[PDB]
Amino acid sequence: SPPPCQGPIEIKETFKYINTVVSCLVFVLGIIGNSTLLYIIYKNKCMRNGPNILIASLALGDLLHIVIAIPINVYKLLAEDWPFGAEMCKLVPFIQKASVGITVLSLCALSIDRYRAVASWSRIKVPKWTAVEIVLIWVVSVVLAVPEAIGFDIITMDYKGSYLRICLLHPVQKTAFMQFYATAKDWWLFSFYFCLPLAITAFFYTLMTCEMLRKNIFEMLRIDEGLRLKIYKDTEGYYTIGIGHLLTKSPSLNAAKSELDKAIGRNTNGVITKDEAEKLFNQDVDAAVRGILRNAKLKPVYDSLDAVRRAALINMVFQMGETGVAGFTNSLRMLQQKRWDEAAVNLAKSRWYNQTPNRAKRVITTFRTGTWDAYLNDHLKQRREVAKTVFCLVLVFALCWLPLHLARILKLTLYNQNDPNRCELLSFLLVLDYIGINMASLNSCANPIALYLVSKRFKNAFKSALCC
Amino acid sequence: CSCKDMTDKECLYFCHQDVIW
Repeated sequence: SPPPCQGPIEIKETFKYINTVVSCLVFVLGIIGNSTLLYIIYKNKCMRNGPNILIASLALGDLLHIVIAIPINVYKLLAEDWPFGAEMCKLVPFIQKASVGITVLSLCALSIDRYRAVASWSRIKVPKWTAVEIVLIWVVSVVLAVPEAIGFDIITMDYKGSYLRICLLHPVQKTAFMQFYATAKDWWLFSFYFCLPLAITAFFYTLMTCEMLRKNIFEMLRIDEGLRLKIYKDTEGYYTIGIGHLLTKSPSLNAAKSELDKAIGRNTNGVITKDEAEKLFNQDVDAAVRGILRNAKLKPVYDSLDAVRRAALINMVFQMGETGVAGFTNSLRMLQQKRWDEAAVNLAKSRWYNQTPNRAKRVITTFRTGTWDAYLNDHLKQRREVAKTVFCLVLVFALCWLPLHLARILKLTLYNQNDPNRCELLSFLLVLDYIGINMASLNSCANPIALYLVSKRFKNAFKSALCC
Repeated sequence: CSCKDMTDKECLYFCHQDVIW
């Protein structure tokens, strides 16, 4: 019923050579990297307890994935006919997808653990239940990768004059569930093993970054302004509370209690909590941000800046009126053009600097360096570093595993049995699959190295680890 | 890989040459 091809199924020898080189390099480098990670974790008995066990599980998944995926695909590219038997035809995809699941789940859980270790307002602590979590990860991985070991089989055929022994997921199946699995395996993999953890870790990372922004601006304004839980009359002669939250310009302390209760949602009697002050400060921050974007003098400057410099500008808009910050047309010009040091020297000459030198110096340092170094302590900074490293790792994953999934999706979406010259697309997909294997093994190889990349602790570990 | 049915020999030869995934 389907006509044959005038064009053959072929792979150019140039791609064969270059891809074998790439695959061999990836294999050796990944073996070495994951083995060294495991060795330094094994010799590190003091840090054996902690989140290091998730690194151990991730490296184990990486090493297993490399060991199973690289040589068999090298052989499939070279010998183009395999003698290992239906035992291996069922065994290989099983362990392969099990290792894929181990890697995915362990990396996602590491990123979630890093979101947990940085945040506040948490539980008691991580200590013990994460090992049961490792058992769950490996068990769910092995269970999910079972339809692979059930549906694969070896078939033979006489093709254009040759007796071929093909190992594949059988296009016809005994179970009705296995038929649906053969139909939608690529969709299942693309959703669960790629889209799901990518989106979950992206949600967690966005949550973490917003939480960090709020807590850091709270720390900054606490240091610069001051935290008072009881009503007081500020310098300009008006009642306020919290972190400089004006209640009313009218001289009635009772009419100020009225507005305070109207804001907090309870009978306060002029006294609030540290966390209620934090919620009110978040409300004030959001109100300032919304007002700034309605000021044509301040809106493009705000839209130009990053998060930390936005927070410094919000600090300034807290201290002085919105029009007061609008009165800095020169320094705002320099900040919008990202001329940091010149804006610093121009702000250090203002009246605002001379009246409030401490706050001015810290805000100007924030503008120049673009960091929270003036306010926060080093524990928070190391936590941020580690979290951002793990997130960059999930990004490396999401970009390395995309081509293989996309090649499978293209095979599912564009193949038409009736086309005579479809074998062009077939050879194309062959090259794409042999490239996607390399990309996946490259991610699972660079996990330890890319962890070394943007983390000082793992840079030190990579420096020290040598022979044994 | 897989194919829709066994009637297509070209996709079978593909999965003979294809990677194992």
